[PDB]
Amino acid sequence: MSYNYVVTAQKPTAVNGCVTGHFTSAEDLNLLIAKNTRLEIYVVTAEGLRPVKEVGMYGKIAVMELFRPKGESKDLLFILTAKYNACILEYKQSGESIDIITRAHGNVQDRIGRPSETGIIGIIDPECRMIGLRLYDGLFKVIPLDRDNKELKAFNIRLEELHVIDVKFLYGCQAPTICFVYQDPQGRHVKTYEVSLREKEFNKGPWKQENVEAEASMVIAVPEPFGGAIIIGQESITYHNGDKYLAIAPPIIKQSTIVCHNRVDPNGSRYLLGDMEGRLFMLLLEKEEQMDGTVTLKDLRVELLGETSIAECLTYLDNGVVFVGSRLGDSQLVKLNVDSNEQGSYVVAMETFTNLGPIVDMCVVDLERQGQGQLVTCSGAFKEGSLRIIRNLHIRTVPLYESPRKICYQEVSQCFGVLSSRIEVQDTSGGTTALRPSASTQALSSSVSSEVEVHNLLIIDQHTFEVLHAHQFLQNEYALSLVSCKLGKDPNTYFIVGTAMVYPEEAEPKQGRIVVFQYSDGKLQTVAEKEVKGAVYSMVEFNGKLLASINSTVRLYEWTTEKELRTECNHYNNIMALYLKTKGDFILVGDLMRSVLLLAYKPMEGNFEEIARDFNPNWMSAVEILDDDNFLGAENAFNLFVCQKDSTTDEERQHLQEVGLFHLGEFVNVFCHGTPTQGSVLFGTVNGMIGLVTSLSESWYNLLLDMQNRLNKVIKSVGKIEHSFWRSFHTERKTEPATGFIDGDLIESFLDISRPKMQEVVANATADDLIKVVEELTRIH
Amino acid sequence: REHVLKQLERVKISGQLSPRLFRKLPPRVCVSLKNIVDEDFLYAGHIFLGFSKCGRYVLSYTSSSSFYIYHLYWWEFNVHSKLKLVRQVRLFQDEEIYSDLYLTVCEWPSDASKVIVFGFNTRSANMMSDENHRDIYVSTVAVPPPGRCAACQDASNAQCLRHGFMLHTKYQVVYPFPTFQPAFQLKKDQVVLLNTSYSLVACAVSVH
Amino acid sequence: DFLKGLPVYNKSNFSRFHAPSVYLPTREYPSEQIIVTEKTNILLRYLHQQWDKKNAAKKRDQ
Amino acid sequence: RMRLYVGSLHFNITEDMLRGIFEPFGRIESIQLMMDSETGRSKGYGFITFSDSECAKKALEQLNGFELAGRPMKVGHVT
Amino acid sequence: EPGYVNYTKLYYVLSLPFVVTDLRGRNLRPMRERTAVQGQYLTVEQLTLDFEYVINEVIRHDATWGHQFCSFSDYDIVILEVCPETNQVLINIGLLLLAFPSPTLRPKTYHTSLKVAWDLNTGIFETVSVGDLTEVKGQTSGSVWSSYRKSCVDMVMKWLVPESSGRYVNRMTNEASLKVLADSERYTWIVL
Ligand SMILES: NS(=O)(=O)c1ccc(S(=O)(=O)Nc2cccc3c(Cl)c[nH]c23)cc1
Ligand SMILES: [Zn+2]
Repeated sequence: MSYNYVVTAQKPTAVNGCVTGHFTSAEDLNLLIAKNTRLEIYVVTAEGLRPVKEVGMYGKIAVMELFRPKGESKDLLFILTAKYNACILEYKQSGESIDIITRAHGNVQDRIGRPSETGIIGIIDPECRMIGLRLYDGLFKVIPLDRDNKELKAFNIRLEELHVIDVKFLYGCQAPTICFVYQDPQGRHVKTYEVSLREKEFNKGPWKQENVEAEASMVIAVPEPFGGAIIIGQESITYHNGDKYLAIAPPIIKQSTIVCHNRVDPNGSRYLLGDMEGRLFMLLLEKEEQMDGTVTLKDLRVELLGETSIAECLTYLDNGVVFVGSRLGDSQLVKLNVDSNEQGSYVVAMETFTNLGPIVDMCVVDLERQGQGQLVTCSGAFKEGSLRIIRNLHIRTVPLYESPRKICYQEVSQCFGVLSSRIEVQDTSGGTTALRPSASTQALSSSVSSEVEVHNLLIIDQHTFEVLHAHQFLQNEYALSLVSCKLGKDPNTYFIVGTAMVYPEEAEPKQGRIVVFQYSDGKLQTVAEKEVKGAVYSMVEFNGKLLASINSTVRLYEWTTEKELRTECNHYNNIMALYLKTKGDFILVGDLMRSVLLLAYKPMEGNFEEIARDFNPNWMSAVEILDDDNFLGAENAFNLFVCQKDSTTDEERQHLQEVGLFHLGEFVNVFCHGTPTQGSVLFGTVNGMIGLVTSLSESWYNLLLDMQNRLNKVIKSVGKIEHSFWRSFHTERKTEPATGFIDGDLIESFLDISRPKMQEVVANATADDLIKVVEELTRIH
Repeated sequence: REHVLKQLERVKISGQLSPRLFRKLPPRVCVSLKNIVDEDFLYAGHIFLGFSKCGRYVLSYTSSSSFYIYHLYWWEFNVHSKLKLVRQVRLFQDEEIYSDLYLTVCEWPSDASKVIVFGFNTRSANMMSDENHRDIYVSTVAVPPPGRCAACQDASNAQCLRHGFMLHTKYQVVYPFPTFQPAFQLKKDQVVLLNTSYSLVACAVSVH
Repeated sequence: DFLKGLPVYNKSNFSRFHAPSVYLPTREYPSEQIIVTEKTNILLRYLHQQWDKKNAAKKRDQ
Repeated sequence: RMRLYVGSLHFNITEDMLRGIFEPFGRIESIQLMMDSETGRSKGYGFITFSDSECAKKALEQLNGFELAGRPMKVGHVT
Repeated sequence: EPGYVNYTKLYYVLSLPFVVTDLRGRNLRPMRERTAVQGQYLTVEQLTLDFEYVINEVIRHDATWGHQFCSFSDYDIVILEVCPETNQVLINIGLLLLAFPSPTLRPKTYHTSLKVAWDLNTGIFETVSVGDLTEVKGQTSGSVWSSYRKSCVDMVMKWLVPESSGRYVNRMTNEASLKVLADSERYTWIVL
């Protein structure tokens, strides 16, 4: 039996949502930030952002909206989690005492219905008549906002349009009205429906259905006096309001997809737009006053303001200050001003907030000492791409201005090997050109192998993090895997790269290479090349041999005295062998769709033996070997699981048993290794969260499990979500309670509760016994 | 079309991995039936039906012989590896069928423990083909155990009731001949709804 | 060219230049409202709705 | 003894649905709705083979040009 | 309690006829006797619904044209919906009947539709739709049943809401024909 302990070393740093309103008081202007499970509450003060309280919800925040129904002196908060936990929250302060009251709560999941492509959409009617939710295709869920009733009886309305792109409630409507963009075989269209609470149905919308651009992706509900809706596409921005129709096709927006918006003025005169390149635009709605006192929209205009971090969300604060919520790079506070600077930009960065996400790869090293470990990650994407050096947390940032993909440390060379990718565009003359300088184009020296992605192997100095050398791979060649190792009887240490040939004509790679490089005298020399018939997804040094996965085959190569790779054996029983980990002669294979399998290299046979497989349809993201008998897996539904060899018949031994299950709530990209607990496995995630997994004895697990049940009776949950429900292994197929896993964050929270509450937790052991237990557990990270 | 590597790179930076994204790209593995079938079952003439809900098994039937005998098979699938026979059951026990049936093997939404076999003839017989009457044959068969089963281990191919039982039923239908509705008939996780022309029967089978 | 005159909620807010505590809810649970979902099928609900209106169209004449 | 061609069908129309619609006209020997190997779905066309010629004739007369979902069904002959 | 519903329960250890057996051929043990504690036992349930009863009950109490009705002929039943959460089976009832027309005499052949919700917990049925009496002029028995089933298909397609990947009813059948055997969730094909 396997007992594991999971604890947070670094909380998620990526921002997935940001809203402004009057939540803490009617007078305070607040900024609320959602960082997956974390909710940060700030007061916009004279100093600039005063933190008031940070709360961790037992769920992944999917919807976060402030709203003010009748009779409320301040805004209330609506939150919907990824597990469909709905709640309405009220902030209450009494002197020095702060409490978040759950006004209403319940789970709004449907047993039927398939989760939508553009995901969960949660919208609130401007008159606060109802909450609208797009959770599944073909259904529109409505939560009536009635205060004089014991239960908020939610209902589903059938939506004929099965593929809705975006939806919003319209302003200035006598009857609550939704406006949505949808796709069908005839293209994309904009449609409206009135929502009847009385009949529990849709009524014909105020304006006729209209055809829109093929890539129309977002709806903006314009406030009164204008009313109507703005639809953002790839090449056009249109306005719709009954008879009124305005359309602009500015060439300035064509290059990159606009992915976020925020209203600057309460009357909707100005909006901020953010694109995939990090460009910031101002959308201007030019008005005209009518003699009947009504204001009509005369024209639309777009102006480029400058560049910010690639924005997931934007929020205008006060006095030209904008918060840039980033998921791919660092978040910011930017200042908007009328006079352009030296480059001609109208945007000036005021503050930068560290974001480690996405952590695509990482490695643990002893750079400065001998016994002290530092974490070096491949962080961010595109222009935000960086290396982050983390130690006990102190964070050092190395900007790359391109996407880092893989990292390996080479001690003998006092350097790191980093695989990276940069975007190049097809121009008028010659081949393709880089749009911005980056690490691969700014190296001390460079070599070449003997919109599009240009791949490189970067040699970065372990002390200064200077780009010493950049080796560019072949045209259309994508570098997928990297290792730094010695092979066979050869005393040299090599950087080994696994690649794939990616063409704009085919879907799957049928060609690639394994390239052996040696770094010497500030340059990379190609020692050997080995042609393969597919993508080299993963490579691991294996007992002086090279283990590699090519499409659906796991292969073992031997390194000869003639400096050549020679195929020894193959394993073909895979769909896509994406992940490889080894311990002794054992190999853990992570499949993209078939969970995990265990192989054993047989030295006396010169072949592999398939030991056992986990017969579960897990879509893997990362794998790790905890010990000889325990295998850790992370999958697409944000869950962790532990597999164990079934402890009479060969068929019984050939079946791996899932003995540990836990809903992490994060997407794990990498696991790396680096008396109360045993072992230490660090993990990097898409949200920049860093966690730790360690093993426990049976007695330690039993005490800590009892402790969780005792703590759960004392610690109240915001939105009244049960801790056990949150940590329950959950997929579209099944929901099972967590087993063999202790929530380290929950047990650590014991040191934060008052002494009178500690005695009630430890009742029928002393408070001091458990204080000593929890304190030694905090020292593991 | 989107390249599989371009699709995989989206996953690493977005954390969004789901089959409803790989929906348009071609299959990852394609293996011919002749390369994974055991040569000893060549004279048998199996009629392969396809995969079970979980990609572990691949089902097939035999229409062996005025008097037809039907058999349901469970084969262990492991990509390029040869199929290994796990279960062989005799469909429609003590029932003599005079004509070749159009049989269909079904699976419940969340119940992986059992399967259903709906077999019907083009028109009933009474040697001579009898019109305005049709024979419907339905069998509820338990699937082999997924792992180690404590009750199965006790043996003197001995398998326990929970992971080794069978159910058989037969009814005559009149004009207009009822419509085959597998999706609705088995929408309830443990129930089979059967239209006997005269009545609709709710058939629930469960092992405790 | 058209950026000037940005919204001012309070002038003080970004006049003074710059460069969060964890909420552990103590044992206190005051709440008096819950969120529930419509148990009945949407096709059945519609047919029930239409037939009940047909019953009202019968009571007006009789 | 008589085979018919069924066309202009909605991509979600099943073989069982086609059996149900065509069976009241007469006894059917074989029904084969053509399916796509790549992206497993109905091609929108198939073949129904009635045991009787006159039974197949009346099935054509009462189903050709008449809408199944919103697509007007096209029932014809072969060879 | 009602006359239209019939329920039968039989337990097994190692109305429709059942040849319940093991993997070999032993007909098990048909009983209802006491076997204390959950020590592995089979449970079969049979909840029937007599169409003949339902038809006569809905025409008598819920049909406005019920006074015009004489007798019915053939009847075709098509399931429109099955709600597993509420245990409700929505069935449509195609009906060929004999009835007198409006007081504007001669008895005529008509066709109608009867939508009925059937509870599986209680066994009690409820009427949700009683169709209009439409005349059968120059059209055969086959023509009227084809037109009826077409309308059932038309409605289910109109109300079709996509289901999650794991609540699907798997349907497998091969002619003697299929070209490939696909494993959709794992993108694996078996070429035949
Ligand atoms: N997803 S769907 O395409 O809407 C769909 C597809 C098949 C099924 S079924 O298996 O229950 N068959 C079925 C349903 C309704 C009428 C008829 C007639 Cl007439 C013959 N067979 C019918 C339900 C829903
Ligand atoms: Zn068993």
